[PDB]
Amino acid sequence: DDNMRREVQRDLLLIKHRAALDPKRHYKKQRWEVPERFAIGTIIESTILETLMGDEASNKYFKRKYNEIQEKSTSGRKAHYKKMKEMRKKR
Amino acid sequence: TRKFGLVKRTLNTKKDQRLKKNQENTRNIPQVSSALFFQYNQAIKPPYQVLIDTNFINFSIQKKVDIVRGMMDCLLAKCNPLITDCVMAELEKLGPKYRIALKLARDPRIKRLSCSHKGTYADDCLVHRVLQHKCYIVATNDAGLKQRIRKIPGIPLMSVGGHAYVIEKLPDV
Amino acid sequence: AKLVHDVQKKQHRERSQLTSRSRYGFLEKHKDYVKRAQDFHRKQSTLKVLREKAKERNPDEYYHAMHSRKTDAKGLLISSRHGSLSMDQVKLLK
Amino acid sequence: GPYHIKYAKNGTHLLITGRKGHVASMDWRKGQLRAELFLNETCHSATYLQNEQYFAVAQKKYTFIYDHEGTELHRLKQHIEARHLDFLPYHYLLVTAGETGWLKYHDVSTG
Amino acid sequence: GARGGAKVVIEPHRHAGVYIARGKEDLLVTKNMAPGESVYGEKRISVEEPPTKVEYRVWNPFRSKLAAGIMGGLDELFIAPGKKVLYLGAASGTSVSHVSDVVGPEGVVYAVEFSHRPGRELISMAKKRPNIIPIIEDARHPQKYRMLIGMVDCVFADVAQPDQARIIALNSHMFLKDQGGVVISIKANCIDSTVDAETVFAREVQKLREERIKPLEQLTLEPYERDHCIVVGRYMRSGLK
Amino acid sequence: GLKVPKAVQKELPFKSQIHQMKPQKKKTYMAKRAVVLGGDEKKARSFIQKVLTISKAKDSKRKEQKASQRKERLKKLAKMEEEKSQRDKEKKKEYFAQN
Amino acid sequence: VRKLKHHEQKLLKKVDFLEWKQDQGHRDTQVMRTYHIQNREDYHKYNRICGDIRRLANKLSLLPPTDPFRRKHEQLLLDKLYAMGVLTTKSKISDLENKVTVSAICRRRLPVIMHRLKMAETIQDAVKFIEQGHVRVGPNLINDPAYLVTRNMEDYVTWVDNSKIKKTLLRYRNQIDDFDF
Amino acid sequence: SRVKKRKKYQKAQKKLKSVRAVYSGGQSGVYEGEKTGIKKGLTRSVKFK
Amino acid sequence: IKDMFSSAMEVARFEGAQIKTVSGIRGEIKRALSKPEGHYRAAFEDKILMSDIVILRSW
Ligand SMILES: [Zn+2]
Repeated sequence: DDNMRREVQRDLLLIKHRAALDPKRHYKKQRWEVPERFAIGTIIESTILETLMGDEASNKYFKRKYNEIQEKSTSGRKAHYKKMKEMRKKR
Repeated sequence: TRKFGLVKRTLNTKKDQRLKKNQENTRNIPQVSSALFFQYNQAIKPPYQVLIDTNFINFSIQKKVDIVRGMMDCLLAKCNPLITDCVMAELEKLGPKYRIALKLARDPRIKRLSCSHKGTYADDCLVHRVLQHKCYIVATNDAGLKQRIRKIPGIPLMSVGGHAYVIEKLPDV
Repeated sequence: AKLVHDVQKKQHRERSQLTSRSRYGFLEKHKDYVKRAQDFHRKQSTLKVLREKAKERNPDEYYHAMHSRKTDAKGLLISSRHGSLSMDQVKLLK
Repeated sequence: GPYHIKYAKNGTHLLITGRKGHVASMDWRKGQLRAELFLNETCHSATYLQNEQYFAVAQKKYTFIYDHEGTELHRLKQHIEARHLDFLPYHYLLVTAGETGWLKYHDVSTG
Repeated sequence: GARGGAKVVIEPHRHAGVYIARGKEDLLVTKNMAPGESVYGEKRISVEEPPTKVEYRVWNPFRSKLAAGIMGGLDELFIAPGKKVLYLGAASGTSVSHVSDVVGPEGVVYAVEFSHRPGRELISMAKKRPNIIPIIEDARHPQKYRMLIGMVDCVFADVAQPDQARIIALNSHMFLKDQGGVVISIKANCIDSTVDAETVFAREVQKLREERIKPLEQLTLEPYERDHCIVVGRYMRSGLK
Repeated sequence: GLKVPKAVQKELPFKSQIHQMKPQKKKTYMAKRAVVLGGDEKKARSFIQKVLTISKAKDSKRKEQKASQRKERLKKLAKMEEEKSQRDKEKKKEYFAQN
Repeated sequence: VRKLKHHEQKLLKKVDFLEWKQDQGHRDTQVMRTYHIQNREDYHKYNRICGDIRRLANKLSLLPPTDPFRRKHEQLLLDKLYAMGVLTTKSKISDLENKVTVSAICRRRLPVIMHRLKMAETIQDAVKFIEQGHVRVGPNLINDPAYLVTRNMEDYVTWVDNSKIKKTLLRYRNQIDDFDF
Repeated sequence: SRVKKRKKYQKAQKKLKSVRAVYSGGQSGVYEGEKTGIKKGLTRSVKFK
Repeated sequence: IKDMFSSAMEVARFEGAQIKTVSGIRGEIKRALSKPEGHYRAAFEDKILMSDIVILRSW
C-alpha cells in the first residue's frame, strides 16, 4: 500500500544498510533497490528495528562508533576556526 | 486554429521502425574450476587424456615418433589419445599428399571424440573443450594455438620437438 | 631499493611552531600551503568563468520559465524554500 | 477544384487530387479517410501503386510517392513536369508523361 | 541466526516460483502448497495477506542439490510455474516437495522412485500435494510406467547410478518434449571413483550430446557439496549443430 | 565555500543563476502545526540516523581504499607497459635486419 | 510489407519501398528536420548554390598553382563566403569543397541564429516567434523564417519594441520601464 | 625454512577462499541461512558455446 | 616583517636579498620601513600567513 508504514519503511532501510549493523558480518557487495512487491513475515517454529535496539552490545557499539565519526566530521570546522581566532585574543 | 511552424510530414530515417537499421534495435562470471589450485591442476592424474591436433600427427610422422608409444615415454604413464571429428576432417581435407597421416590417425588405439558444432575449424573446438573441463592434455605444435592454451591456466601442453615429445605444464614429470 | 642502506632512508622528524608564536597557531609546511594555493585557484577559476558569463550575457535571451521564476528588488533570484493554502484547506487543518 | 479521381484496382479506395493541391485517399464505402494532403501546389494527377498503401502525386514539377498515412517517401527528381500517371500492376512500373515529351518507366520495387 | 521471532522481508527471485527472504541473513524460500506443516522439518515463514495467512518454506541448499544450484547461480531453470516435471530418483519429499511448490497447483510432478521404503513416505507426502503423482518404479525401464506419464516440459534427474546417462536418455526420448529441459545431478564417486571428478563430468557431457541433448551450462555445487555438479541441457531432437 | 559577488550574481544569464534560498524568520503555520512523535519514536529515530551515519562512513572509507590501490596499480601497470614497449621495438629491429 | 522469409529475401534482395538510391540517403529530410525547414524545395535550391561554388572551385584548382588569376578569385570567394557566414574560416582553400554544404547555408537562417543567440529555446520556437511578428532585423520586421543573416547583420537581430516577449524579459528582472512601451 | 613455508601455505588457503568457493565440511548445526546474502542477478555457471 | 634586523641601516645592506617562509614561499627584501627601526617590506610569490616564519639563508 502507498501508506508505507513507518515501521515497514525503517525495516527496509535497515536491510539496505545491513552491512553496518554488526562489524563482523561483511556481506556481499550489492545495492538492493526496494522491490516493487514484497511481503513481510515472521519465522514459525518484535520488529527488526525493535529487536536490534533492544540489544545492549549493538547500542553501545553505535554510540561509540557514531561519536568517533563526529570527531572526524567536526575537525577543522567552524568550531575549530573560532578557537584559533580566540587564541589571538589576549584572554 | 492553424498551428504555427507547420512542416510537411516526411519519413524520419533515424526513428522510423520500418527501416531495417532501426528495426533491429543477468551478468555471468564463470566459476574458477575446483580442480585448479592457483596455477596448479591438482585433479589431473594418470591415465591422461590427450587431444591430438592436426599438425601434431604430421610432425610425429616426420620424426618417426609413434603416437601411443611416444606419449607413454614422455609422461611415463598410460595415455588415451583422442582425435575429434574436426581434426579428422582437417586431415581428410589436406588431400592425397597426406594419406599416410590419415591412415595412422585411424589407428584403433587412437580413440575418437564426437563434435556437435557446424564448423570444421579445430583450433577453436579444442580451446572450448579445455576451458569447460580441466582434464585434457593438448598436443599441438601450432605457434598460434600454443599461445592460446598457455593463457588458460591448468592445461598441460604437449609438443613434439627434437627426437621425442615434450610436455610443458605438467608438474608430475 | 638497490644499493641503499636503511640508515639512508631514515625519517626526518618535523619541527613545530615556536612557543613565543604559539598563539598564532600551527606552523604551516609545504603540504599545508599546497592546500591553500589549490583551494584559492579553484575558487578564482570558477569566479573568473562567472564574470565572463555575466559580460557575454545577451539582454534579449528569452526562456519560457521566466514567467514562473521571479527576482527580488535587489536584482537577485528568489527561490522558494519548499517547492499558499486555500481556505477550505485551512479549515480542515485547523 | 477541379478534381481528378483514380480508383484502386479492386475498387475499395478512391484517390482524389484537386488542381490547387488538395489530395485525399479514402475508403469511400466505409467513409474512412486514410490520408489528406493540403500541398500548396498545382497537382495534375495521382495514382495508386501496387495497393492502397502507396500512391503517387504529380505536382508542379516533380512526382512524389506517399505512404498510406500521407507520409512522403520519395521525391522523383528524374520525372520532370509529369502530367499523366499510370501503374503497370504486374510489372511494378510507374509511367509518366508530360510537357517534356519524355516517357519514363520507374520500378517502384527497386527504385 | 534465523530464529523464531525474527521478522524477514520476502521478495521474488529471478526464477519464477522462487522467493528470497531478506534480513540479517538471506534464505531461499518457496510458497507452501500445503500450509501448516513441514515435510522434513524445515523452517517456515508466515505472511498475513489481505486476511489469509500465506506460508513459505525454507529451502535448505545442503539437503537439496537443486537448491544448491540456485544458490550457485544457474542461468536457466526450466522448472517454473505451470509446467510438468518428471523427477527421477525421488527418494522422498526433501526436494520433490519444493519442486511441487515451484510448479504450483497448475503444474504436476511425476515422482519416480524404486526402493519401497522411501516410496511409502513419498505416497504419504503426495496425498498432501495433489499435483504430485508418485510412481514407485525403476527409472531403468520407462516402458513399465508409460501409461502413467504424459509429455513433460522438463526432466530432473538426481539418480546416483553409474549408468544414469542411459536412464536419462530413455526417459527423455519417451516423455520429454522437443526443445524441453533436462537438469542432471552428477556425483563423480558413484559413476567412477577411479578417475578424477573432471574426467567424469567431461565424459557424462559427451554421453548427453550423443543422446541428442545439448548441454547449456555446468555448475559445481561447492561449498554445499564436494565433487558434485549440475548440468542443464535442452533436448534438441532436430539438431544440436 | 565560494561566495559569488552580488554584482556578478545579478547580471548572470538565465541558464546560470545561483539559487540561494533565504532563511525564514517568521514562524510558518505548518511549522507551528506539525506533530513530532516523542519518546519511543525518538529512540527509534535516533537509532536510524546513527546506522546511516556508520554506513555512509564505511562506504566512503572502502571507496577511498580503492582509490589508493588504483594509484598504486596504475604505477605498477605502466612499468609493465614500458617494458613491453621497449622490448617490442627491439624485436622489430631484429626482424627487419633479416629483411 | 511483412518480414520476408529466408527464401523470399534471397530472391528479393534489392526490394526496398522506403529507401531508394535516388533518395541520396534522405539527406534532404535529415537537414530539413535539424533546422526546421518548412519549404520542401529549400534544400535543393541551396544545393544548387553549393554546387555552383564547388564547380567554380574545381575549375580554379585546375589552373596552374602560381597563376595570379587563380589566387585572386579563390581569395575573393573565400572572402565573400566568410562574410555571409557560410564559411567559418578563411585559411584553407580546400574548404570550398569539403566545408561548403547545405547545412552551412541553413545554419545562417534567422530561426537558427536566434537559437544560437539564445533568443529562443529551440529552432521551432524561433520559427513560431518569427511567424507571430516578434522579430525585427534593424528597423524592419521580418516574418519570413528563411531570411539569411550575414555576419554583420547578426548584430541587429532583436525583438520588436512592443513585443510581449520584451515585457517578460524586463518584467522578470524587474527592469520594465513603461515610458518606453 | 619449514616455518616460512607453513605460514605461506595457510596464507594461500585464505586467498583461495576469496578466489572461489571451497568445501569446508558442509553444514554444522541448524541451517542459519546464507550469511553473506543471495545475489538474484548473478550467475556463476560455465556456459557451453 | 619584524625581528629579522635591529635597525633600518642593516636592512639596507640586505635590500634585494632572497628570503623564504617555512612553507616554501619565496620573497624579496624590498625596502626598509622608517618606523619602527628594523622593520621592512617584502613581497612574496603568494600570500603568507601570520603563523609563517620567514628565513634569510646566509653563510
Ligand atoms: Zn569439433
